[PDB]
Amino acid sequence: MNPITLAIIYFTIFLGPVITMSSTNLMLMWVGLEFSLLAIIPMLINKKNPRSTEAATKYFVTQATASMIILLAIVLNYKQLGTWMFQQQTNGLILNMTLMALSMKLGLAPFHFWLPEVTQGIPLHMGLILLTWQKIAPLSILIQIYPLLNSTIILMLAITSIFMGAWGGLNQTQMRKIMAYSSIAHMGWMLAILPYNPSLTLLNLMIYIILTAPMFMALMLNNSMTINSISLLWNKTPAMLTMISLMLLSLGGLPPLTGFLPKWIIITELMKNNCLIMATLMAMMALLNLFFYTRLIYSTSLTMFPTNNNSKMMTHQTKTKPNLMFSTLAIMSTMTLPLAPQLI
Amino acid sequence: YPSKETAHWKPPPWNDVDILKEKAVTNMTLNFGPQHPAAHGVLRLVLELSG
Amino acid sequence: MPSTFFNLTMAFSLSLLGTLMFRSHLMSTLLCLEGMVLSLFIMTSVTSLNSNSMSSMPIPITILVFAACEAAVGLALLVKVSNTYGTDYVQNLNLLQC
Amino acid sequence: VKRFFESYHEVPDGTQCHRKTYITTALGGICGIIGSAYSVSLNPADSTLEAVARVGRYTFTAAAIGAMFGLTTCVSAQVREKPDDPLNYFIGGCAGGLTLGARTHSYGTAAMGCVYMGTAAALFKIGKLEGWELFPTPKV
Amino acid sequence: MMNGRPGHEPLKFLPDEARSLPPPKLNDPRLVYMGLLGYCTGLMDNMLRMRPVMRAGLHRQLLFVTSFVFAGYFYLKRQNYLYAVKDHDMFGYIKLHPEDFPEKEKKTYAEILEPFHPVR
Amino acid sequence: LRYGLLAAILGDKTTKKLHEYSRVITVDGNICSGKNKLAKEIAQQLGMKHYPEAGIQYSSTTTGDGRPLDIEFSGSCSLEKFYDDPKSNDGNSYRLQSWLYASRLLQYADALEHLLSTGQGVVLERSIYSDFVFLEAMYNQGYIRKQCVDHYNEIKRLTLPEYLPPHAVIYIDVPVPEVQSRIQKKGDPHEMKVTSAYLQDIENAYKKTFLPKMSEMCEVLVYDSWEAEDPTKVVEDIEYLKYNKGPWLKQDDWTFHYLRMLVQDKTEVLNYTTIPVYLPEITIGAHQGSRIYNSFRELPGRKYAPGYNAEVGDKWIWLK
Amino acid sequence: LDLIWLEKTIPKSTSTLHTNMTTLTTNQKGLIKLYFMSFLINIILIIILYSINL
Amino acid sequence: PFLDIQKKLGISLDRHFMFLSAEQPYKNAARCHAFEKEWIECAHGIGGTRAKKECKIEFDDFEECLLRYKTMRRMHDIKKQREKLMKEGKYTPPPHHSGREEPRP
Amino acid sequence: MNNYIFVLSSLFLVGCLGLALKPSPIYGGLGLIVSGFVGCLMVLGFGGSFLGLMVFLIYLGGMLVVFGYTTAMATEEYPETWGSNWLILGFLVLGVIMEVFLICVLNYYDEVGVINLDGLGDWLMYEVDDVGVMLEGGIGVAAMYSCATWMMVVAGWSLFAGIFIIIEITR
Ligand SMILES: Nc1ncnc2c1ncn2[C@@H]1O[C@H](COP(=O)(O)OP(=O)(O)OP(=O)(O)O)[C@@H](O)[C@H]1O
Repeated sequence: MNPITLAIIYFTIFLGPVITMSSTNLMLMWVGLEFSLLAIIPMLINKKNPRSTEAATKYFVTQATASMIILLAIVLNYKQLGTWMFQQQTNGLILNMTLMALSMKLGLAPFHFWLPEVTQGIPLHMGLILLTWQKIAPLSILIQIYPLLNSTIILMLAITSIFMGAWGGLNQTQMRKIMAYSSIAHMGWMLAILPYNPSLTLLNLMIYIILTAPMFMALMLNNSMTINSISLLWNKTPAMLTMISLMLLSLGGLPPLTGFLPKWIIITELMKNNCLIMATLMAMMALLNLFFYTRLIYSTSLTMFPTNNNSKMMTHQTKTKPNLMFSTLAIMSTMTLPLAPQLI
Repeated sequence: YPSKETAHWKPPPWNDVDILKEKAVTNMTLNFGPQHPAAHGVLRLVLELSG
Repeated sequence: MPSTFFNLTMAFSLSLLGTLMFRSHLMSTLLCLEGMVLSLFIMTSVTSLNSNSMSSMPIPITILVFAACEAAVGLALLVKVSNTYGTDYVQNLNLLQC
Repeated sequence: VKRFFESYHEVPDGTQCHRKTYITTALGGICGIIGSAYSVSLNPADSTLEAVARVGRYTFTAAAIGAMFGLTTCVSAQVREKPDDPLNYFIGGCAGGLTLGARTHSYGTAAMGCVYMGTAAALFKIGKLEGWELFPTPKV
Repeated sequence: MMNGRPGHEPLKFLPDEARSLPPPKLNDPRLVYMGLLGYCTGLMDNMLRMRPVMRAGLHRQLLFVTSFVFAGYFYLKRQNYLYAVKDHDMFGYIKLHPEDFPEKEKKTYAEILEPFHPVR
Repeated sequence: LRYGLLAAILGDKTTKKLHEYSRVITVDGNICSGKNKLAKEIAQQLGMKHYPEAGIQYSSTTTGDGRPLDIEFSGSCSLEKFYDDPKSNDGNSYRLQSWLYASRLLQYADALEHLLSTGQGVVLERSIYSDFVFLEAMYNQGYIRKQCVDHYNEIKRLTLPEYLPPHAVIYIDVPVPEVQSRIQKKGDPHEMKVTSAYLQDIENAYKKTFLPKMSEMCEVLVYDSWEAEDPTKVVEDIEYLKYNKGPWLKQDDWTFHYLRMLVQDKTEVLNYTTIPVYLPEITIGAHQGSRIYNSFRELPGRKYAPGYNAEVGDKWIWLK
Repeated sequence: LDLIWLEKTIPKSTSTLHTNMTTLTTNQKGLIKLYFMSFLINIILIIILYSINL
Repeated sequence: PFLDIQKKLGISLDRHFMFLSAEQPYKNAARCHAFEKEWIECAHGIGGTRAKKECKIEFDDFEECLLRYKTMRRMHDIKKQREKLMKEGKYTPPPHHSGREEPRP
Repeated sequence: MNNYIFVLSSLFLVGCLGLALKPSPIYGGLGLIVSGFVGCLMVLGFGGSFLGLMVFLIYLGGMLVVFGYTTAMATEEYPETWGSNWLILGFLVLGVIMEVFLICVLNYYDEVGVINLDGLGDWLMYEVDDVGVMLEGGIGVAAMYSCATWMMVVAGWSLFAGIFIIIEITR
């Protein structure tokens, strides 16, 4: 690509969600979602291979139908009330159709079958964007209408996302799919609590971003896309094992790391409203979500694997890849539990 | 975990570039035939077209 | 008005059912998206003209704009699919599972 | 109709064995139809007849689960008169698991489903008895 | 949930109401913890780029520490203002609706009778 | 400053540097044909810089002290041992072959980095586009098994398309008895004990595979020994070439930018050589690999980045 | 008990259950047709749930 | 919204054509302007849960001005009864309903 | 001339149905053109001229490119029109039958509120301003240049960036 094209496309990606936030009109929110859709595709398809073409096609076709369903909901609301804002006393069918379309946009189960494929079929960057910057505005729509939502199917979609993300990421050798299933489970955790104190949704979102972005950078630093490729890290970049370990053990919520904070306070604010046993199920399947992280950091850190003879050139040569924000994002994660009242 | 269905799943490449069965360049074959006025009455002129 | 709005809603539902239920081809799916766009346009415009809300009349034009942009990029990806596989069919996009 | 499945609780266990029975059987058949839809859409068969056979197998299986569950529950409430006792639901869940192991020829699945369904059904009765609310409304 | 609070100015970091709150000490334990976070961040950035630790980037480490503390001070001032707003609204609400929070007074252990459960 | 999009916009483009002899040129042939003598004189006459052939010790010479390292750091292979024992169970053969492929890859990368940055043309010999010759020689004999050839061809499939071919190749041929005579007159006991079948397989692989498929993209200049001598004739033939029929015609400033950024990072270059295809002849095991890594980081000049080493003499390390 | 049955009941039953559900769950074929059919099933079930609950 | 930038800057990019009773191009009232105005002025200062029960009369009036169901049902009942009478031989319409009147102006 | 709008709506429904059955993009785009013409006609029936004419123009311009592409990419040796499949023909006929039957049903389950066949043509226009000027559509759409100058900016940027997006996808 050329600089003017990159400026245009990245500015459009920045303005998609930024339009979706600073917009009372739901039509302009839809416009922002379409901006994100339209501008992400040139970078999913920048390498021009069959995997990239398939990923971009699946993304486009899955997101356009959800956009059209959200537009159906908006048009029905305008017909009902003569207003471009979801008031109260709308129709539950409208609100549920909106919620299902947004679930298809995010990747929540049972609308999840497209995210691992697409994340596999693209570079390490544009998986980061796809999993972090594209989850925000769809979440903004829900955040703005959290009292209107059905507490039933919001939780069914959550629970299904947790179960399917854990059971998907359990058996994936490819890391681009493990991060996608992690995204699915974390979005389940968010959307479970979204009708209850929606600030915790944004908390879990920021935690998830601050974990995943360093992880995708770690995979970038040697173009790692497989367990057997991240296992050859004690020979190439052996100073990253510590942070990778602590961040994976944060993603799988464990106490002293800040990745247990979202699950903990989410279970708290659910137990305040008698969502006891659903919270128990989610907390218990988060362990199955943690199992493959444990296996992963075994494979790379604790039982260092066989290496190759050609990996010694890598030892001779030098690197410049860590961007000075890897350390910051990995250290604000894994170490910011005592600041939890300053987070909530 | 090899199921009965996933036994045939060969792993992917490393650069995310698959080796494909290269399709044939099956161009369109036209008869710029003798009846054609640009032809002088008696010219067949088979030709292959990519459009 | 209520009758034609019901019928437009059912038409959108049919186009949605279509674009969900795939066949071998893809451009048929894109055409179902175009039909959904058309039905939503008509519903919005009919509402604006019924309620005499001229301030909302800029909304269907924006719908058409962004929808034809969607069709444009879908058609670009269609070009790419053809260049790769040569046959436009959807059942060939089955190598990401591995 | 939601009233038809809420009528499971208008009279206690040990009463109206047939009503509860094919209520639960209809419920199991519904869930089996859902499972068949997901198993035919994803992972289809080599032919529509094979697909319909799959659907019937799943559906009548789940119907057998529900039938034996409801029968065993209202029986073990009729016998040993104790409707407010989740052990009846446990025994019924074990009968369900054993039927799952019959239709799917495996003793491991039989005992697995027995334990799991029994604990689940006992927890269900404890919820119905103590006032637990899955899918609660936001109150704080 | 307090975004609909009256007088809530939008996208305002520190309202003048927060200026009546006592600020941190600047010796606060979580602020020096953030300084420790910044120090460890500099050390990790050195370890990742194959540089000497505790010896290489003494301007980078100082910069990290300053950034962390200089952000944590104001973020903590904001969070204290927010918790104060919470408590203020809560006390005002119990003052407004006393009937829902009745002035309860409890009995002594002489008048009430809790059951005895022998261990044996 | 490090090069990037910012410097490109600021105006350190590539097409503003190429004039006429901004050309990659590779001199190929069999074991003893006069490629060093030819390439050095070509570089003298045209203004290019001669890159010698990329043996085992290239990553050692282009890094650090510029000295050779112990045989366990810059590989674990030996060419002498390959000659005096080629069918060893210890897979010295393919270890050597893959190490030399990687070294030729890094050679080509540094060559392009000099070309695309300075515009100066670059001379080479026996590049990555002709390193399979010795592999097919090994495989026609029993020196390696087929799985190693699959590994080699996979890594070539991953690495080769990302780089541009040479504008021209200069293949000088000698009959097999003549190269064997020049070897026996060269004075090396390890090269003397080589079969004529190895050299004939080399010649056949060259003339059958390397010449045509590179003639589809380059200007072949097949010469013989008595034309390998008199190198001024080769230079005079080079100067009056019409450098057509290549992918270099469809390269603008931004193709050059992304290639030059791919080449700026040597780990981005060598990533597809470190792949986890677990061959017994390439694997090293955790204990040996850790021992080697610690001994390597326990060397002078190593253990940290280049400028950050007070054990050498670097200074201002506490303000970098 | 120790080596076979307490291993069969508590840990290995869990392992078999979760890996079996993993297999029958994630063994998909990357076809948009099947995924979108499933999405249709989900839409249908949710509008049915709404129609019943109300 | 989520990021109330427009209030932070005072601008109104899109929050001046949210509802019907908002500044049509030439001052032509959208129908139910009065009802929507009344509902919006009753539901101000209040937020949501309380306006959903303290301004329900006005919302009902607006919902009946816009979707206009009770008038449909009323005229349907009238026409049904009229058809019944005319089929029973009881009712005949007057001159100014079969198309024979003295037009007013 | 009161069932005009119900006729047009039902024809739009049938067009979108035959569209959803997904024959070749030729006949599919023909259905699109028919349905867009019908949509233009009903929008006119509700008092809207410019919006309908623009629907027809834009969809014609799109379906032209769709023909061009489907002759290049989405073509078979046997394009499989509607009648080629007894199954698709049966689904089409069943859809029309279910249209008729469901409309007859909704004409019974409720007196009025969903579908009103006895009262039809009485509820189309809803408080016209019998004296008026500068009242048509076109004024509202021209408010994109005044009182709605955000829609114009955002759509213009959409198209501008779409150009670059298309160039890069096709590159
Ligand atoms: N890829 C390779 N595989 C196996 N052996 C190689 C490879 N590359 C070089 N060698 C060995 O290294 C030696 C290189 O000799 P080379 O052909 O470079 O001679 P030269 O330096 O060009 O001078 P002259 O051609 O005059 O001998 C040969 O003996 C050859 O066997």
